[PDB]
Amino acid sequence: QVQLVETGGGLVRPGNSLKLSCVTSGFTFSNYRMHWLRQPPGKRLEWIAVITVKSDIYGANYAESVKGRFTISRDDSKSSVYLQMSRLREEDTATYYCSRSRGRTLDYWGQGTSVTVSSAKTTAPSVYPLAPVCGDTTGSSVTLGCLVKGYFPEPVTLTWNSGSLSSGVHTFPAVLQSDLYTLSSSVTVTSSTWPSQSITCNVAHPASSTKVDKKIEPRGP
Amino acid sequence: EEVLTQSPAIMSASPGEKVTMTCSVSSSVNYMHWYQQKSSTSPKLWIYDTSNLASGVPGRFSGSGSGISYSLTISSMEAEDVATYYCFQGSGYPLTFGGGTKLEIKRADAAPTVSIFPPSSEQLTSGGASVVCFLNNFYPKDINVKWKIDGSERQNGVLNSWTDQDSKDSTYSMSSTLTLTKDEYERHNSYTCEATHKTSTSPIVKSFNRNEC
Repeated sequence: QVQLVETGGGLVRPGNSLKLSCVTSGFTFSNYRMHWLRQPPGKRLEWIAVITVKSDIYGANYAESVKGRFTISRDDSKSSVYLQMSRLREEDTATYYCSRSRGRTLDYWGQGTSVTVSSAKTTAPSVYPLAPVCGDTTGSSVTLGCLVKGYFPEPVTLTWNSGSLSSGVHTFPAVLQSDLYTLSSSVTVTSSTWPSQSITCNVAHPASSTKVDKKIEPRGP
Repeated sequence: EEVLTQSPAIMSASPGEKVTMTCSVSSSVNYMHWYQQKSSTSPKLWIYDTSNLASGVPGRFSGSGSGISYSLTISSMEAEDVATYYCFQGSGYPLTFGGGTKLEIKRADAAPTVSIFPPSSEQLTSGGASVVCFLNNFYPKDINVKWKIDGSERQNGVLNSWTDQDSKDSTYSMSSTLTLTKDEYERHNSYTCEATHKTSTSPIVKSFNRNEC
C-alpha cells in the first residue's frame, strides 16, 4: 500500500517561487531515493530531480532545465520529499509528480499536482446551461449541454447531477483564447428520463473559489 | 544525454491485432523500461529492465531489445490497452523518456449524433452569444464541421474541441462553438451546424431559427 500524494500546485507569476510537497504512505521512506518529474500539457514526461538516501551524500542531482533554480529536499521524519521552485517561467508550466525508485526503475508515482506559470488574471467561469431544441435523430434520446466560458487558469471540475450522471457524458478539453478558457460538456439520456427528472450541470473552479450549479430547463411544455 | 526516440508517434490497431512499437536510443543503454499513461494521469510502470512485466500487467505484453533498440509488443490488441506508452532509461543522468507512442483502437465506422444549441438567455444578458454544436460518438476521428448563418457559411468565430477516444465505446466526440456578438446574433435568424463524415455522403444538418427560440 505504497502511496504518494503531491500538493502545492497552483497558478503563479513568472519569477515567483512555489514549494511542492509529496507526502508518502506504505514503505519505509528513508530507505529509498525519491524524484520529482513533470509533464507540460501535450508533451512527454521529464525527469528533473533526485535526492539520495540520508546515508549516500551523493546528495541531489538535477536536470539542467531546473539546476540552480529548484531544490529537492527530504524530511524522513515526515516521510516526505519537497521541490522548492524559484525564478519560475512559463515553460515550467506542468503537472509535477514525485516518484520513488529502486535500482534503475521509478516504481511508484503520485497522482500529480498542477502548476501554471502565467501573467494572466485569475477569472471565475460563466456557466451556461444548454437546453435542446430537438430530441436525437434515432429516438428515444436527448442531448443536453453545459458551456463554461471565460475562466483562468485550468482546471474546472464539471459534473452532471453532482457526479451521479456519469454515463453518456462528453466533457471536452478546454481551449485557450485571449488568456481565457472555454470548455463544454454534453450528456445524452433516454427521452423518458428528461425532462421528467432533473438534470444539473455543476462547475467547480477552485482557483477562484467558485462552485456554480445550473439546472437544464426544457424550452416548452 | 541519452536521447530516446519512439516510433510511431501515434498508431491504431483493431482488436486481436499484433502491436509493435519501438524506442531508439542516441547511444547504448543496458536496460529499457516502459510506462503506460492513460488520459495524462499518473504513469504506471509497465515493463522494467527490458523484459519484465510489472505486477498486474497482462501476459499479452512483452518487452525486448538491447543496445540502442528496444520494443514493446502486444500479442493481441484489447480495448483496455488504449494509452500512451513511454520508454524510459534510468541508467544515466539526466534520466530520460521517449516522446511516447499513442496507441488507439479501431472499431466499426459510426455516424456522429449532431445537436445544436442556441445562446442561453444568461449569456445574452452579458453581451455575448455562443452557438454550440456537438458531434458525438463517431468513428473514425476525421470529421468536418460547417456553420451557416442565414444560409451563408461562417468561418471566423469558431472554436473546435475533440475528445480522446471514448473508454466505453471507442468513438470520438467533438464540440464546435461559434461565438458572435449579441448584436450580430440578433441580426440573423437561421443557425445551422453541418457535419461531414465518411459514414455518409450527405452532411448531417441541425438548425434552429433565433426568432422561434
